[PDB]
Amino acid sequence: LPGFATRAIHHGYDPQDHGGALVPPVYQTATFTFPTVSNPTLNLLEARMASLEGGEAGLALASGMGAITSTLWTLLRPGDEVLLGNTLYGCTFAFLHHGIGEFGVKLRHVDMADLQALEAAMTPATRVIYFESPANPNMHMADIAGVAKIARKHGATVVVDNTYCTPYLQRPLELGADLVVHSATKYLSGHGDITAGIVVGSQALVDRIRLQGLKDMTGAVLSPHDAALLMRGIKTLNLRMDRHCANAQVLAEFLARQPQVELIHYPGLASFPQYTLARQQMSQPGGMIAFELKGGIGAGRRFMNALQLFSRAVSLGDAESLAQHPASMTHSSYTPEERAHYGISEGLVRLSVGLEDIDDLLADVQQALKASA
Amino acid sequence: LPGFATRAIHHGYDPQDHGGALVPPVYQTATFTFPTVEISNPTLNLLEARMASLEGGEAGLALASGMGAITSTLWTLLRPGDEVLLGNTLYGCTFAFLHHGIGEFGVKLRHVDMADLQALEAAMTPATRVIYFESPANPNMHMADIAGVAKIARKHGATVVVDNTYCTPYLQRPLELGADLVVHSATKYLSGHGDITAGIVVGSQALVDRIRLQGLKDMTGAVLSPHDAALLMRGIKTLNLRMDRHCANAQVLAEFLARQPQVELIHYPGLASFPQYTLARQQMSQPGGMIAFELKGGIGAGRRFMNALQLFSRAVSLGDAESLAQHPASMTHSSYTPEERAHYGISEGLVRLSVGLEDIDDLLADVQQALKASA
Amino acid sequence: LPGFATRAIHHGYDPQDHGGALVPPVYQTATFTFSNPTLNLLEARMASLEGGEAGLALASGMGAITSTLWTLLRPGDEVLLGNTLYGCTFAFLHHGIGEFGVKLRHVDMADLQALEAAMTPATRVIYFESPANPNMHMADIAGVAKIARKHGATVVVDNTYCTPYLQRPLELGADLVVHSATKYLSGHGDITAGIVVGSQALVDRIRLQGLKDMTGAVLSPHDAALLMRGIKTLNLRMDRHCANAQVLAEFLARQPQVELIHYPGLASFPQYTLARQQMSQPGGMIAFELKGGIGAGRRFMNALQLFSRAVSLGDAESLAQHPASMTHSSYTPEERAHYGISEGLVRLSVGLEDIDDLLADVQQALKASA
Amino acid sequence: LPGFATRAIHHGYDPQDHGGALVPPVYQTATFTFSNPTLNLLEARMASLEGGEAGLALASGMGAITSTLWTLLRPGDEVLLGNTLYGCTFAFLHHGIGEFGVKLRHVDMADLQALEAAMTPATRVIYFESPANPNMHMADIAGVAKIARKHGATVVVDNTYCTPYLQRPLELGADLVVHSATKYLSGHGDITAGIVVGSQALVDRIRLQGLKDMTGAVLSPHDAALLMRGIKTLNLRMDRHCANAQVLAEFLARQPQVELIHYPGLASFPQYTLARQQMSQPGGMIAFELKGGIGAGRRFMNALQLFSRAVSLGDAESLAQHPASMTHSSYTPEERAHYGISEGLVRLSVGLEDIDDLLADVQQALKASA
Repeated sequence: LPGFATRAIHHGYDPQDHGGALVPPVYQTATFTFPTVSNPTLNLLEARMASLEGGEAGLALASGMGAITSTLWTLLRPGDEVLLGNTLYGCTFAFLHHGIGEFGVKLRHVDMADLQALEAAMTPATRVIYFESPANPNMHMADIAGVAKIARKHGATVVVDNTYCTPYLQRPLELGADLVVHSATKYLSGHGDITAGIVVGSQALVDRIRLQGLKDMTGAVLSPHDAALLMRGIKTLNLRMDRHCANAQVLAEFLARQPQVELIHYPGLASFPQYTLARQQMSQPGGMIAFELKGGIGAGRRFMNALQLFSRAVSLGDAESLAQHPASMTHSSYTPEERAHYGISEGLVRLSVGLEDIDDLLADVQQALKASA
Repeated sequence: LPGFATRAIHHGYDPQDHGGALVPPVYQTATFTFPTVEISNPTLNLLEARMASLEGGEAGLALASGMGAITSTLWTLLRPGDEVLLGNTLYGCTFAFLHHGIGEFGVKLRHVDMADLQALEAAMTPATRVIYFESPANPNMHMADIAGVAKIARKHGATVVVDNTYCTPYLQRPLELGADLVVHSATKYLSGHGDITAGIVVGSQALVDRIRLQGLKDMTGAVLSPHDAALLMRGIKTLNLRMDRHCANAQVLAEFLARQPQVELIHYPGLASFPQYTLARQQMSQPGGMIAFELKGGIGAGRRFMNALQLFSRAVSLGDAESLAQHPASMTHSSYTPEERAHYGISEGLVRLSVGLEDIDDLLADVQQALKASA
Repeated sequence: LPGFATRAIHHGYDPQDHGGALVPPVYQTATFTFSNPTLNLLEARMASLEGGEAGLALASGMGAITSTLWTLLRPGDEVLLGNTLYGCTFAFLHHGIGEFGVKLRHVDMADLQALEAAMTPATRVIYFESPANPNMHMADIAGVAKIARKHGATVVVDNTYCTPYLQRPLELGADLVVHSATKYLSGHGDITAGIVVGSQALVDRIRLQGLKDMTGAVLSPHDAALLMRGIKTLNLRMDRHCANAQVLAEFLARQPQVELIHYPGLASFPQYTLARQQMSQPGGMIAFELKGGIGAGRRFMNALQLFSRAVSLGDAESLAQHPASMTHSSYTPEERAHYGISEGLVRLSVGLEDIDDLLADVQQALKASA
Repeated sequence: LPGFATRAIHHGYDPQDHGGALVPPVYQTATFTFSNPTLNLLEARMASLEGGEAGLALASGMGAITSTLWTLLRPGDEVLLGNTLYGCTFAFLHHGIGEFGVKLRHVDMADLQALEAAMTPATRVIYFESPANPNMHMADIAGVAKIARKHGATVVVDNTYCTPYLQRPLELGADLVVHSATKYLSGHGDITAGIVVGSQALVDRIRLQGLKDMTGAVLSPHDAALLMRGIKTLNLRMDRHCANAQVLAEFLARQPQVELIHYPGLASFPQYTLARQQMSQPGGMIAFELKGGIGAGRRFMNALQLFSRAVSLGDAESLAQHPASMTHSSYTPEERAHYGISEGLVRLSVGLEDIDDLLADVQQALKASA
């Protein structure tokens, strides 16, 4: 089998099939005609992501939320139950609790790392088990293989949001997951210029999602133009993730030596709670770092406002380094003790480590750390 | 208030606000940063404001597709126990969404003739939350009395949603007739060049805000690409000129078909024989570019007609510069059987034409030639 | 033979040969393995519209002009030009190729006697625009062509003002036609592009020499696709530009503040007859002169609220310029007239917006001036 | 000063100035009302990477080269050229500007004594590539710059092969640098573009003369945006290109079918020392000569399954070419020799694919070349 990098560049395409074009032409057309009485650009992206993820088929959508909703609207119906990881991406949480959850679908959050508890929460109604790994809060890891075994016993469908790792660092399908969902807007695109989502899994499941969730319940159609840009980004996925991870590791070790830092959440540190599990499922620790300042919410606010290279934003996986402090940002409306509920610390700061020179990033952080004193 | 053409070209944008750029720059960025610890795309926002102006509404919302607009709207407005009244015939995928989608999540569905104001009111219940229909409706251009149902909906407290794809704001403005919301498959006439897929919702700020923050944000994620939104605005700049041409060509072709021996019946709002001729002229400033007619030869003449076309393309879509034609019996519903189609109001010889922008003489010759071949 | 509108939409493309795609896929690729189909389609379609054998697509109007002349001329060669030319074209001939041993001479392309007297054995090319930027000055294309053949010179006409929809120089004897597709062809002011249409022999030479080696004015497939998109409504847009322009022109002709009007659609137009012989419609460009001179023109411009103050034309948006206070803010009354640039000359690129809105803007500005 | 990668991603742009947009909006507009921002950002960024004062963006590498030379030269002037040049550049000089009174002379830019001896009061420009396509022949940039400075000649270096990440001629004395951004800068083979970087004085002249009036090789803003996108991973891509090429070069050097191999990264490379003095890494291009001559080459090329048979380089996909049976197929064996092109010469633009896959393809094709 050709290597990952080779497939990310060539899988599913032969220039001789399109007039010798080295780069596939963009099928920016809404409709196709018939000689007598699917979009190729999108089909290539899908086959390529399926190949990288180690799955039978792929589906491309307008956004990560488009992929999540199309998938869940397809697999769930009133009466069905869905077990969820204890923490989820903001909009995913809203979708479940304020969306499909208000339509007769039962929801329940369980620690996906606690196989005992998971086995206990299972019921004959449990139709889907959905979670992210690592999870948005403090990189909580889930035992994918362990969860898949239980799910396989009860006949439940396992859906894993693999946004953070990408197929390059983790492949849940190879660990038992039935479906993998991605916000391709992040690492896959890698350049923060498109919004897109991806679904990969068995031909049977993906066909259903395509013809039901996407076609009829969301209409989250991805533009061929953006699909092309996404494939452009995927061509450097391995190289970009290597740098993201190498930069993050150095930055994490630097932060671990800071007096002002109380706690550090990074899979690459030996003191990481689930260090062993992470290494079992991930080939590299990732480009995301979560940490807490001893000064609480005030220290985080000052740290954030002093950053000059890092950007204050909510996304991740871009060439540019990004930082966010939920306490004084996304969750600024949530009162102190109230904020703690969602697991958000008052001094919790999350960094999406970019591709810029590491010493420049270390210098920005060092400089900002001084301003949060 | 400036004229329609003027607003379709200028509304919401002043070059002086973006370094003098005559054409607004495309914000192809997924994220925006903040200067301090304490989010909408300018390209989509312009598109939305412009469509709101054209439709005469308070606010607009842009989505990845027409279905994205329809699903985001309905997922927002409906919850189990709610009832939605539907026009008797709907777009294939919309019907599917309703009966195999949201309808399977506890929402009650009921089809009613939206042209029959008495029947519609008779179907109103305290659970009725939404009234949804297309006008004209896909099958045979059946019209709905928009102002009429709007009055009823107002007396019973239901939200009126009209799919205005076929007419576009240039030919019909439901919001001005009393509708609360209008949805569009911008993929059709608005884009006008068949190169993008997009949807639009226009209505009150209250309703659109909810759809944006609920349906779109959490339930569909049908986000429109800034690149496509820019192309959509490019297409809208010639909307009046294109619709004028689509209609002029369609009227000519319609009057032609009405004189052909192979044609059994014709459904075109512009012909005096159209059953709802009077209602149509009251809601539409022009008869449209869509023609539906039936061949006497049945499903055989249809297939023959379709295969003989040289200029018109055999495809399932409409509103493109290129003329398109389709025969449901031998295309979209071919799988089904005569009875099946009969039930859905689809005759064996029903052919639908989306009259394009090419030379009418070339169009007439293509249809003439294909009609002869339908023998 | 399909009509113009039909060809502008279908010529050279059949979905069957591209997986059924109604709209041709965009070949955004720098190279191929073992000519770009998107550019070829655009070229083939433009050739059909202009009625020529071959077409060539370039990065800009200037790319088309330079690539053409760089190919056809060499030191010692002589080129005859119309008395007036687009600013950058003038700069190119006099400050560019004219500085590499190529001889230049301007002649009134409407005065056949003068053109024949200006012809020499060294005359290799005859280049001009028609109508000509200044005040719509027309050139007798068929007439200049007859002289060119007799002498064996190549006739190149810049046809961006009319577009193949209103005028086709090739059918009047021209050998090559050049366009700033940036204008009316695109029609939406979002791309910069150039087009050359002519015989296969001439175009092949320009492609392989001027473009490939001397300018590198390569058009992006993305922009070529947008250009074809614009071309699909060319007939409709030009119809409206002309209809709007005629109304505005007749209006200006009744206003006291206006001393003179330059519009082919008015019977008073000096070359009315010739114009109607080469152009199917009078066009969407209007040039007129205010009585108040540069001061009035300046007041007129600053008062405009719908028309935009910019230098370009052929856009959906109406545009206006006053050379004396804009492109020629420099100079003085002398040099101005030295180039036929009246102190009160205002040029309008009449857009597609509602004629009532356009009239209101012009009326208000007209009052504002004076 | 921030590092190269940091500048490749951030230089010249601050989100705050554009509504907080992380990625700068694309100014896809032909005109402005009362200098394209997208093009300006690309230019300022390229200038920073190359360590120059200003940059200019054009439609293609040839647009950059022609705009540059058309501006700096005039009849009577002389230009000294490296011995071997890119195909189209050679054609531009000999069949283009060289036919307009400009004197041309080829000199080995590695031989400083010959260079000095070739200097004349008429020498206005010294143009060359380094490495030079053929066999990666290097030029002593600082050496030639010192000479040009003494005589007052402008030094222009085509730096596309190395990119600013591996070599910065400006820092070595060159006055101007040109790039076919279509290659490594873009890195994904989907756009055609050129870049010129140098002093504000030289770049201003090239923009207002060469480009504006003599070539019109304008770059599409959409393409400039894609180019900036590619530049954000330049360092990462070049590191991989170089790593893969080194391994492939060392492999090829040990193969029986290989008679001569040209890769700057091999200790035995003739100008190994000079190369390392100017380039931070040996590059992703490899040229080698097969023993079986033209027949072996054609055999080798047809057997390739991963490498694509094409004429270009700097793409994520590996590309290979055999001049004798491809671009130079029409010449005679002697004519090719005259240009330093062996009948068995094969050039490889090593891509980003997995090295083990690249090795297997080359190995397998090597056996078939027999």
